[PDB]
Amino acid sequence: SSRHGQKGVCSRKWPTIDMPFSETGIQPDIIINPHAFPSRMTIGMFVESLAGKAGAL
Amino acid sequence: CEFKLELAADTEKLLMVNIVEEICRKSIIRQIPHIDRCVHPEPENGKRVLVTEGVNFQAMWDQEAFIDVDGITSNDVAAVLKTYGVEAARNTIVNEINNVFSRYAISVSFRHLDLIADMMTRQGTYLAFNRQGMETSTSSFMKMSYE
Amino acid sequence: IVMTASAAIKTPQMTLPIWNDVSDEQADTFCKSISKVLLSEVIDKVIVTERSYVIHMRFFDNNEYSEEYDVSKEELQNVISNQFI
Amino acid sequence: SEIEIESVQDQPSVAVGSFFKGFRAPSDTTFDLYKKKKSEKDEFVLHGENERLEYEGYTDSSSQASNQYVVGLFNPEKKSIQLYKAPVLVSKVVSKSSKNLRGPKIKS
Amino acid sequence: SVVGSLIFCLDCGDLLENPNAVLGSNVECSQCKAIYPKSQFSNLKVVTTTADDAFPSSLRAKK
Amino acid sequence: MIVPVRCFSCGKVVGDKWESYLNLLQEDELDEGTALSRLGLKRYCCRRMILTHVDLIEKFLRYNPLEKR
Amino acid sequence: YQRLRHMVNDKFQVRSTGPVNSLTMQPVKGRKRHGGIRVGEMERDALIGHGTSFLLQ
Amino acid sequence: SIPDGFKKCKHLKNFPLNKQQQVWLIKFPSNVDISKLKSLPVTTMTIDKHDYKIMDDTDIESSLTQDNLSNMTLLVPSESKESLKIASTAKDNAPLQFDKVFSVSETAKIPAIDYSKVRVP
Amino acid sequence: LRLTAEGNKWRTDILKTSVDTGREAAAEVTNLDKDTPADDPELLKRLQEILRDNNKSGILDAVTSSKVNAITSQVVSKCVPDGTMKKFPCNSMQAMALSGAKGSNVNVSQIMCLLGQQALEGRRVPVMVSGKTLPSFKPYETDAMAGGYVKGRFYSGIKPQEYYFHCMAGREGLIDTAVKTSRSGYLQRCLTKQLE
Amino acid sequence: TADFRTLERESRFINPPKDKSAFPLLQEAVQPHIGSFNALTEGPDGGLLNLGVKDIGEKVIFDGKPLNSNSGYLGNKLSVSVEQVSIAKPMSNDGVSSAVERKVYPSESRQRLTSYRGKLLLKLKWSVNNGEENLFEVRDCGGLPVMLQSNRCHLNKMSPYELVQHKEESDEIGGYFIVNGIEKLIRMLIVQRRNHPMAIIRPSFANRGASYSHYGIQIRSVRPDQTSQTNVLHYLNDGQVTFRFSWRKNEYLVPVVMILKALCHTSDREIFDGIIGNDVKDSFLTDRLELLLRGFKKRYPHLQNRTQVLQYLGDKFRVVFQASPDQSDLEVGQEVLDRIVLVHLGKDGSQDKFRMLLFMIRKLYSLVAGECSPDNPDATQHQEVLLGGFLYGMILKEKIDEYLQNIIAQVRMDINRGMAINFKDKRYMSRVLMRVNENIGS
Amino acid sequence: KAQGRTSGKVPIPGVKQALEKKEGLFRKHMMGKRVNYAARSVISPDPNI
Amino acid sequence: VRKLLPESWGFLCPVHTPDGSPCGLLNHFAHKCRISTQQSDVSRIPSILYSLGVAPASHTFAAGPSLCCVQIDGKIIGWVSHEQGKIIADTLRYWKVEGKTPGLPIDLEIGYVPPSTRGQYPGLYLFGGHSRMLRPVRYLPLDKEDIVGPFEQVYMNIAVTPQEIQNNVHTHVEFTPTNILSILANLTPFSDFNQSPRNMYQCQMGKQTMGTPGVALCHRSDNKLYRLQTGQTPIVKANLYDDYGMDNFPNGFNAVVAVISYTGYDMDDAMIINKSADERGFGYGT
DNA sequence: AAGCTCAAGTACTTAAGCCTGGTCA
DNA sequence: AAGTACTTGAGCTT
RNA sequence: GACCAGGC
Ligand SMILES: [Zn+2]
Ligand SMILES: [Zn+2]
Repeated sequence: SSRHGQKGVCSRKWPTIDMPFSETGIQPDIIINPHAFPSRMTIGMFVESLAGKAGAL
Repeated sequence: CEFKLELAADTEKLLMVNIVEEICRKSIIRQIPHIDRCVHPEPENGKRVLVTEGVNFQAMWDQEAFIDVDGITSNDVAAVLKTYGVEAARNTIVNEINNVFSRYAISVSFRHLDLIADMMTRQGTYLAFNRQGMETSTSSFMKMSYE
Repeated sequence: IVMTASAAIKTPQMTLPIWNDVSDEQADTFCKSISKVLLSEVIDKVIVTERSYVIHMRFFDNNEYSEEYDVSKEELQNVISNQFI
Repeated sequence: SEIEIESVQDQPSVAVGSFFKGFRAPSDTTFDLYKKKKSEKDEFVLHGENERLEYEGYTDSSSQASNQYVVGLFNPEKKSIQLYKAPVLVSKVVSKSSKNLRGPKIKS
Repeated sequence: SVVGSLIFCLDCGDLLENPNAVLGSNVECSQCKAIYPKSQFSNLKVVTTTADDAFPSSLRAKK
Repeated sequence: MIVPVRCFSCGKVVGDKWESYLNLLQEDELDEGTALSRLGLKRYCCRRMILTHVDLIEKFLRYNPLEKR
Repeated sequence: YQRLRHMVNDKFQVRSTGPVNSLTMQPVKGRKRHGGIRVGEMERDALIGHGTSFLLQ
Repeated sequence: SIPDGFKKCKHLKNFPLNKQQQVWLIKFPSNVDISKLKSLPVTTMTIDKHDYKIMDDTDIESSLTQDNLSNMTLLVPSESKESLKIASTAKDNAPLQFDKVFSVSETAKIPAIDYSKVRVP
Repeated sequence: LRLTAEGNKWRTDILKTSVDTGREAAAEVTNLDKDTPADDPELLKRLQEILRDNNKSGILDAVTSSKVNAITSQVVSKCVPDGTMKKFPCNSMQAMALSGAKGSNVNVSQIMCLLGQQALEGRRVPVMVSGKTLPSFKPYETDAMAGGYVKGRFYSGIKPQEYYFHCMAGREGLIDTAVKTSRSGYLQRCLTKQLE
Repeated sequence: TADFRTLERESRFINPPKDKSAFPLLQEAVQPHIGSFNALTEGPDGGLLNLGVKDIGEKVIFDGKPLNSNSGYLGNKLSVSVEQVSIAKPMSNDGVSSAVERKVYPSESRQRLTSYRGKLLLKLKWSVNNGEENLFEVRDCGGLPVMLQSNRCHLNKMSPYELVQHKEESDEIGGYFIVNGIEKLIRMLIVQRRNHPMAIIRPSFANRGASYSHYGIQIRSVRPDQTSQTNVLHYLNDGQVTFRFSWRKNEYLVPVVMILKALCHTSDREIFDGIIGNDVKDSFLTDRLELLLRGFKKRYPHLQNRTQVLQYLGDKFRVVFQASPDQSDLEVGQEVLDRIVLVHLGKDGSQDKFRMLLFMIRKLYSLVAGECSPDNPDATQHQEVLLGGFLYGMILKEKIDEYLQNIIAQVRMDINRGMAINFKDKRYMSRVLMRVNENIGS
Repeated sequence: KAQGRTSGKVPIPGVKQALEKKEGLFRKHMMGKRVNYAARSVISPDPNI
Repeated sequence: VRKLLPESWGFLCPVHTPDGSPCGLLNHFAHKCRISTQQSDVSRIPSILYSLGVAPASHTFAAGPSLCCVQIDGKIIGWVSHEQGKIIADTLRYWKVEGKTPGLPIDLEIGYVPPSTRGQYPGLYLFGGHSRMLRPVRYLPLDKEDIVGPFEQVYMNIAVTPQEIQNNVHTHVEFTPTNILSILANLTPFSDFNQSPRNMYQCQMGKQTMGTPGVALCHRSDNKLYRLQTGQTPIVKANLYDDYGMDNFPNGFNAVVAVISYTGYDMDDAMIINKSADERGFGYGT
């Protein structure tokens, strides 16, 4: 679950090579489907994303 | 309007204006029995209608110089059974259960709402589905597990 | 409906169709009246003066509620004259 | 506007009693006043007596901690006033007739 | 002595009974045994006007 | 609890860079920005491991049943 | 992200065919003692509703 | 039944009674030395450079519109200066009623908000 | 989710017309001159006695709901889709709204435009006995914001009073979602037992 | 924008603080519980324990020794009463012999799977002939669970550096009880505002009688001992307003004009001064109040004095409270007005109670006339919180009561068996208490 | 139908409470039954099959 | 009784309650809300009340809602007029705050209720007892910390920010607007962007997490104890996350996360985990 | 005097399906 | 608490 | 079997 109230179940352990690999070489840890958001109306997760990246850099 | 009353010279102080407030509000000036109030609704869907709370048919039957007596419909199941009989009630139930699902935009095929309605009127009167109507069934083990 | 069998529902109604020729002003004409009417509707105030006591009732202007509730000075006297007391 | 103070009495002179509205006592009736010096506050007790009534009165312990009371005589053909200190006593009238009426210890 | 149909002895504080139920021309308290003449007064009119809580109306539903 | 030996996403070995990150924070009194970038942590992937880490093991070790008070 | 409880290892089970209730000779209530799952009032109408009965019985 | 510590007020001082004269009741704060004043208004007043407020509480002690609705009765020294009689003026023994009741009480002030220091962008 | 640099200007333009709204709903119910200013005392008395009834306040709230709901469909129809920065199909959120795959127009307009009126039992915010809808508002406030109307949006944030109002509308939902299921849950056991 | 604080952190982990905890706000959020439990034994006047157990007063039983005077003499008299209640910090001797005892730390009681308890001690005062001869003695009621981080626990005042030495959590906030190895704590309840007279409207006021309307006034009162008592005033349609209280899981009804004159000697002209005051003009008032006064006369034709009222109370109320056969009903009538009506004003509060109960009545007629709106009982405006410790202190006060009651019962059974009875023998007492079951702690 | 025993403690449910309440005996062990050959678990999406 | 009432602003947290059958019954105090366990000194209140002009209650008969009532803790001290009681309830308020008057602590509530039309019965109340709720504010005439109760709140004007204060209206202001929430409603990042039932669900989930139960774990005998192997201080942080010191108990782990529809197993509420994160220690537990 | 509809008043029952555990008498 | 169905009593009519 | 939890 996130801190924004998205409760979810691990579906499959996905091989490391099949994860879409970024321009920079970073496979994601966790993929989450966009269609969950517009019903649940959570923009704090979209914003916590940016605030997380700009913090880690 | 002004008038006077008198009572025994030896009496208590018993509260009056409360008594007046009590009798004024049961003071039935003119009451065509069970009728309450009138409201003129909107000329919906090309149909032109009046609606009044309370149910009295024998009163509404004398107005036909004004309102038509053939198209008078009710929201009550029983009072339509007292006058028009089991058939107009069986036809009413469907139109009551319909209008509940018509406002929710949902839809329920009338083949179901006919089976319920015909299953209530099988005795000629209006039976619930609760304990009181199931009383007349033949088999015990159906009733014996219910309540 | 289903669960009850109830002979007295919470809020019953009837539905009244009307003729075409009857106007929209005649709509407000016919059924506004023929409603349940309490004498408490026309009473502005009551005075109780004390061994005996006196009753005063100051109504509204006759012309006012004659047009609205459609009651006239005649019946209004008769109903008070009998069942009230 | 302006009012001059002729005299101010510091000693027991008059007293004030609150009984109830329209209160009076028979012509003869006479009231004995009593005084105790508790701290720098003055407490008062009132006791009156006539043929068939008693009268008692006390100064309110709580108000006298923050209220001081003074009776004034006013001369409007002058800008003058005469102040006398007075206690205000909370007082009752007791009927000698029914004071000692009493039922049995228990109606067992 | 008289307040709003309440009448109390000037000595004791008990509640005086019906002046008309007392036979003698003097009402006497059950406590202080003080004496009052019977009639200084007719029973007072008890002016009474009550609230607007109850009733509906045309005008108060407007004004 | 203790420093992870490999960054999860990248796979680089970040496990030996915690101590030296503390030393760099301490002696030269730099900030967190230049300290992480001096060790050769480039991606925002491998930086979050050292940047945000917590050593809770330091609190566990305080309770030792195997020595006197 | 936060990990929660309710790991699937806690929740699942199979058959009743361990011990049985003494009164009615039926599957015992279960999990920790390895009992069964309950057919129910409304579940009983899903059987009849299709017309299927040999599968009800 | 005299209580502990009270002694009967022996020698009662004098009380000169009687557009005629009026009798007033006045409340002062207990901490105020009344024995040294001069002024008095008929609003606001100051006593010993500290400021108070005078209120006409007559309608609380009595009725302004109707007679004989007075809470208080005045008791003056009798013809012996060793006791008190109900003060009267009416040649009817009708008890004196206070012509006026005044309450001298303290007043308070407040300080204005500094919106420059406090309402910040 | 972003509006253009132009569209936001419109949004702020059509919302500013709702600053003075509530008073015009205060005049038509209380039967005054349309121009009676907000703090006028005799206005305040009529706003005062009207409150102690349940029915009368139930009328006033249904009177203001019309206007504050009108402002909403005045803003949204003018802004979105033509105020979006990325146009469909290039915009995914609308591709989720339009295609009916998940969500619907309302859920997108709450992100991109505004929240609109809050509704509890068809009425506005429950009023404390003192005429304050919340400790931070002047007693007997004619304003539209004092009925829970929220001009904010989940994208740019919502002010404290707004959030504390939206919490109520959130709780009522959960409560009623609890009370629904049991009710019809019992009824259906009567029918299927007799019609079995 | 805050920071991570990587250095200052490891500074804290490595060397824990030796002075005071570094997180003041974490220790101030638990203050509700520690404040309540500390409030028992602390406070200038002795807390809730020493004041509460004083409220019970005395329990009286009679021997029946004839003295050889039909004789109204009941025999030498026994007054059992407690005096103070003390709680000793957790202590454990090793087995028997009462060797110098050592402290017990919590980490020992979590592992051993038993409770963490400090001892309870009573000073029990045993008197004869109403103070001629008496016996002071001390007893043991057993172990009493004790909150952590409070004044009766040893961990109070240790610095975080020494919370480690004794094997605890560095910041550990305690604030709970250890029962048989589980950690149990009391949770806070919301009761009515203490010492305020809410105006109520509830439908259940209607079914309690024929003429009861749904108006009412409810007051919940509380003593210095934190025990509570509930007092209600119902308004009947015919003008009678009744007083109601609840005692020992029973409910009773008393006319209010009775209690008004019961409190302080008074006459009705003063009551009418108290309720209506300067409002005599209004007709809605004098009428209701006259039908209120007239009702007390001619209902009970003879009561001319406060005392004659008190004794009438004592006749009916002598049975319930289980007063001793020596007390004249005149006295028991005075037990009531201390133990029920408006208890928060004390036993000298007669003169103030007489004002409070009038003010209620005025506020009740003002509720009938519609001039004031009924208080909303659902709102937080009218509510307070009932802390854990202040619940934990009421119950002990009730159990000491049931204890004294139990002793009194034991002596009474010792009588009707007919054994020789001597109340000047202390050894008789030490014989008596053992037969009674004394464990309060368990 | 039984007079009180110590006014509390709950009664020992009688044979008429075996088949006359909430679940009773007719709707617990008959209208539904715990069954052999059944499993239960969490579900997860599989698009393939 | 399950509605959220506005009279609870600042005491009971609006957001945080567990749903299900308990929903609305359980509540949590705003993290600044304090509960007073001491009996304050009421001794010198009556004298001051007398020197403010309160007539003695022992005498001077009077009654009726037409005039003010001044009380203490269930004793009637005196009667004074309404606009007198406003001068009092304002003055006594100030002498409480500045602190130059002895025997009048700041914990005391001043509850003045003005007479109105068919509102609550008026009066002026003083509550010094045990077990009352109290929350701090910032008193505007001066600038200082003050204490407001639930009963004196409804009638007084509390501004949220210094930017919104109206002239000649507000007598008080909050320290910070976050004083109205609970502890775990602060630990949500950007709780004002999310929809409210989502904030509530979060408040509940965060209490079911597999966390660090304690550092004592080897000395503790508890029946079932969950613990997480590796925590991290979150990057997006609330300042209150430092004061209460949650960093002694790391609750979770950061992740590099992409919002995309790619796999096809991740739809609706499902999610996907990189297989080489787990095997390298991501999400392990004991 | 007597009958029988009249009326209010006195007893009696049900209130969604699951699964997990948790301590305890 | 909401609600129904069942049941006892005194007025009123032949 | 009775009380608090917890899940849809
Ligand atoms: Zn008399
Ligand atoms: Zn990496």
